[PDB]
Amino acid sequence: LAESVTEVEIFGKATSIDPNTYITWIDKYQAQLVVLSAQIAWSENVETALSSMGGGGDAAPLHSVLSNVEV
Repeated sequence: LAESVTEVEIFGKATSIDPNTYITWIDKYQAQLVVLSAQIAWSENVETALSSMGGGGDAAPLHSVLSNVEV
């Protein structure tokens, strides 16, 4: 889990994910592990976006998280 989250944190904080590296990462770790890593990365990204959105809707990175999820 530690190694997989270390990889998916790199994956999430990027755009236009390369299919080859994503497929290799999926193959590397178990299904339970890959799902848990995805959930952990999403939770941390949403938490840091909310923390950075303390002032309000100004400079909202939640749209960036949604775009990452869409990609």
